[PDB]
Amino acid sequence: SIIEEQAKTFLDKFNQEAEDLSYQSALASWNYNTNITEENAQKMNEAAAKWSAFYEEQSKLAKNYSLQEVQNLTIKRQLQALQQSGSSALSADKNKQLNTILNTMSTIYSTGKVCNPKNPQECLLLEPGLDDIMATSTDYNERLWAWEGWRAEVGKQLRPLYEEYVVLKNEMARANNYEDYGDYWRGDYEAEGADGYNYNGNQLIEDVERTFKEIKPLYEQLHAYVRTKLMNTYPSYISPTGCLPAHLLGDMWGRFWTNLYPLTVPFGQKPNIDVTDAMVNQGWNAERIFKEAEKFFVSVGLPYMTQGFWENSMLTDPGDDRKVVCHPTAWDLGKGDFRIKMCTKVTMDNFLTAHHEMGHIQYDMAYATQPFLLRNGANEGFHEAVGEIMSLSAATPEHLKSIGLLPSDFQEDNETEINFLLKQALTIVGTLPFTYMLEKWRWMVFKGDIPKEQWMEKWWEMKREIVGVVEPLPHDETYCDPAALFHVSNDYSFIRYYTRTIYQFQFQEALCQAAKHDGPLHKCDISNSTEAGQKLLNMLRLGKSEPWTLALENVVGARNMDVRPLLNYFEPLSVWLKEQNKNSFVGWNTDWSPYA
Amino acid sequence: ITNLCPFDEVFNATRFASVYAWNRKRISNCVADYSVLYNFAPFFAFKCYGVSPTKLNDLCFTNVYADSFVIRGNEVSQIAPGQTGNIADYNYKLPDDFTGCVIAWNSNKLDSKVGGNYNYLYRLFRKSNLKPFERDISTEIYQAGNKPCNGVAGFNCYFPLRSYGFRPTYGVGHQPYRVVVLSFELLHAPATVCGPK
Ligand SMILES: *[C@@H]1O[C@H](CO)[C@@H](O)[C@H](O)[C@H]1NC(C)=O
Ligand SMILES: *[C@@H]1O[C@H](CO)[C@@H](O)[C@H](O)[C@H]1NC(C)=O
Ligand SMILES: *[C@@H]1O[C@H](CO)[C@@H](O)[C@H](O)[C@H]1NC(C)=O
Ligand SMILES: *[C@@H]1O[C@H](CO)[C@@H](O)[C@H](O)[C@H]1NC(C)=O
Ligand SMILES: *[C@@H]1O[C@H](CO)[C@@H](O)[C@H](O)[C@H]1NC(C)=O
Ligand SMILES: *[C@@H]1O[C@H](CO)[C@@H](O)[C@H](O)[C@H]1NC(C)=O
Ligand SMILES: [Zn+2]
Repeated sequence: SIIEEQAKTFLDKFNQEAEDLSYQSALASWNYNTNITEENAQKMNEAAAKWSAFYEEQSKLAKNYSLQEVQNLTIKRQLQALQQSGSSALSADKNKQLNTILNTMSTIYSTGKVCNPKNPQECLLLEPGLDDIMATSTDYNERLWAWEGWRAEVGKQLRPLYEEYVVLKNEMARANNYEDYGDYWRGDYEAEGADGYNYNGNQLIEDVERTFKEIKPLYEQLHAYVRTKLMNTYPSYISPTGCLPAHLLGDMWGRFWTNLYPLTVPFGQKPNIDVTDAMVNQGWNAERIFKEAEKFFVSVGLPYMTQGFWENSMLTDPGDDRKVVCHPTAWDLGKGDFRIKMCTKVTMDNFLTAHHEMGHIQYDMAYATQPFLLRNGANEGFHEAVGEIMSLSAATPEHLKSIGLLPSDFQEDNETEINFLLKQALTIVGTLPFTYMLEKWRWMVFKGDIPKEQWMEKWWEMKREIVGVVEPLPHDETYCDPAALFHVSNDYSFIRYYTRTIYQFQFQEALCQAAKHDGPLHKCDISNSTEAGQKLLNMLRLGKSEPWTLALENVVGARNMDVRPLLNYFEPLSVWLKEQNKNSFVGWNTDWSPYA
Repeated sequence: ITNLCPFDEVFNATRFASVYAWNRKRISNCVADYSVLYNFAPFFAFKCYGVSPTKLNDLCFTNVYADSFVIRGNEVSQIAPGQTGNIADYNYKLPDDFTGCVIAWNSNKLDSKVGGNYNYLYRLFRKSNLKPFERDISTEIYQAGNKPCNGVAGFNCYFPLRSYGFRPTYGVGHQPYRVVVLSFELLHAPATVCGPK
């Protein structure tokens, strides 16, 4: 056609002109982050500003090519990403109003203080003030007042802001031919292609529900075990056949159950596997840690690291008159520039984090030849799923025995395996119903099924049914409990943490059948296996050029998401839990309350 | 041995030309010493066609043409007979029946500055391809739509030349490269370029 050729020329010019601006912004950001100084900030901002302006023009100038007149799919995929305009679909006054609401919510969340009764002279902040109390203490009332103060001091100031936040965002969504803001988030999973490779945003709801109905029984068993273990430390505050109080889950919101390991350890006389002492004794530094990961990656048939990686990356804390941001990150600055920022210490957790980040770097290098606007992960869950499987494979007591950190005559008992699986369960399985419930509530609130006058009732009626958590004190319609979470009050999607967990295990299974592995799935090492690496690189090199269904099929063999590998991973623990819960009740009821 | 050819002011020049304005030098009436040529950099590319790579200094030709320019790293493969792309379609074309050598090496330490080197240009749009060994240095505005452009840039009206902007922290495939193409011709005339005796 005629429009297609013009679109091709326009995309050629855009690709030529966008790389330079994006690279300049990335370099400015890197220089600011690794070297904190006032005038290093201003330049950063300036760079970012220009980029925005450039984009904000092209997204308009690209709306003049009708999308239905373009027939070849790659051009359509590149043009659709450019045509999508977000907050620019509104007028100036409403955009300013939305921005001033968002800034106010973020500021309220950041600087919030809960003042302890009993001589209220020393008030505590959020990050190093209440996380310690809710992760280390074992006092009922001490946890109760910290839990209630955060909702009565920060949750009650975010209700009127949230109410109009919702109204503004629904109008912004309908300005882009949608139904609500929930549809705007669910449209990230849209896929268009051949017959059988298509995907809408309405099938995500059904897939999530279908997966949760299968995941539920294992969560019930773990729930029963944790309930019967928490009665030894809180005797009179827990019912044997009821729910669990909210402020007794080792976290401020109950998102993660890791901090319950000291109280729920199966066998306390057998310690976990730690190799820090061996690492310090033999003599190790950051460079050795980062080279023993490159060996792992080139074992399976993947490229070496670029020379510029070893010169332009900060792998240690400078330890001088220079201030740096100490948070691991992998940077893809563009134009063949790959870097890693990380303060490395000689510990096992850093040893695993190195693998996690080099997974991101290897993923980025695979699709560097793809055109711009098609140079990201297949969806918002593939990028961490690649990193996590490498960490899983590089921590088994057979890979450590090969690199020499364990004695050659080390035999593993069955008591340590149960402990390892329980620790993994407390952080993987215990966060899935929470995410499901939160996202379901937000979707219903956005679409209109939950009226404004019934918000907290639905909250603490869904939490007592889907999850199994009961509130300690009554909460009327003056509070806003969900707003007390970082992601809810900062415009962040939350379902990406649910899909990723489903994806990773699938990947692992497909990479353990190709490696010719015989045994339980939680003892799989994909090192010294070339077919596994080739099969993974079959998917790594696509990017967004193809629908994510084809990318999933290229590595797994199925066009959708399933939970069978996750249940296969946790099978010995399931058997042990069933054996250990004979004289106990599996389940809960929604009628018992601590306050009544 | 008293008339060595001037290959030293073709490889050791202090400033190379852009791809769309490639520089051509004609060499005739001298003795060619194709052995100092090996004394330079590791020569990322020393590939050549129709001529034995080790017995060049055995045959006589009537003219030797040297073409010099600077391209990117992932474009050297486009300097070859019978290839399609961007450099080989709008900038520099080699005939299918080619007899000569192609030499290409790295120049990151010389043609790359902090902030960007914007002195090197290449053509991005053209109405038709190039016949082999042809040059275009026009700067009229490319017209992509039915609307007549009328000497002004805008919608469906693009300036045909763009820049590289080399920086030292780029990858190998985006770093500067210097390319010299040697073309030997043998026409009906006395042969005047030969190797040392
Ligand atoms: C950090 O930034 C300052 C400018 O404020 C600069 O002078 C200094 O050289 C930078 N640090 C390094 C290691 O280059
Ligand atoms: C391009 O789009 C703008 C709106 O942003 C419009 O005013 C202009 O007429 C369009 N140009 C065309 C259709 O040639
Ligand atoms: C679509 O465009 C791409 C450009 O990346 C091209 O390679 C391809 O041949 C075109 N046609 C089809 C059917 O993909
Ligand atoms: C992988 O192959 C290397 C090379 O022989 C060998 O030393 C090593 O023990 C093998 N296994 C692992 C887990 O590295
Ligand atoms: C571990 O193996 C021993 C060896 O027979 C067995 O007696 C014990 O019951 C096993 N424990 C678990 C938790 O599997
Ligand atoms: C360029 O000059 C250097 C040193 O002057 C040396 O490599 C040689 O003389 C020249 N190289 C070539 C290929 O002529
Ligand atoms: Zn990560």
